[PDB]
Amino acid sequence: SDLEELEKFAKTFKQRRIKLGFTQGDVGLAMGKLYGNDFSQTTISRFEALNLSFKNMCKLKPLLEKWLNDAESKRKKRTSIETNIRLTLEKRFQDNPKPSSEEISMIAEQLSMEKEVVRVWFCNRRQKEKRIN
Amino acid sequence: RVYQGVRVKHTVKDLLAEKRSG
DNA sequence: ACCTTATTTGCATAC
DNA sequence: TGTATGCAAATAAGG
Repeated sequence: SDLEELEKFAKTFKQRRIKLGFTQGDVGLAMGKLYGNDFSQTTISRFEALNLSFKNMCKLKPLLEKWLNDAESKRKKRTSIETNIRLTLEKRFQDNPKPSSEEISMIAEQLSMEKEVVRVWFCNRRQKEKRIN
Repeated sequence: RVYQGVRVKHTVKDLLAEKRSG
């Protein structure tokens, strides 16, 4: 079984990590140093608990397997949005949930943010409003 | 009370439990 | 380019 | 201190 193979691998990976004294964050950083693709402590945690989708585990397994084999021998950084800035965006959302591209650019300029971050903030916020009904 | 953020759908953990149940 | 729906992924923090 | 997880920023793919 593919699912059972992922279960057994996650277990073997976790055991070897712990046997060597690595934290989850350590091994995520190690994978960036050695193979150029760092992952967060959060992701390592989810992988070891099988709290990722099937496709997602199948994607990461060969990367984690490179480190395990040694042990047995690209995305942009997540932008932090200040509380007062988030509240400014939220109050705008309440009366204009879908600003135009021009307005998005103006908001970014006024708030000293990147236009793409503001664009994506509104996209995600619309999706949230759907999720929470 | 409502979950605010995005959740993974169909984790391997859940799929394994679903398979082992039937 | 830039919306959509869907999903991956990481801060921040409570254990 | 290290791990789990709420919230959500970034990305994937179609139009």
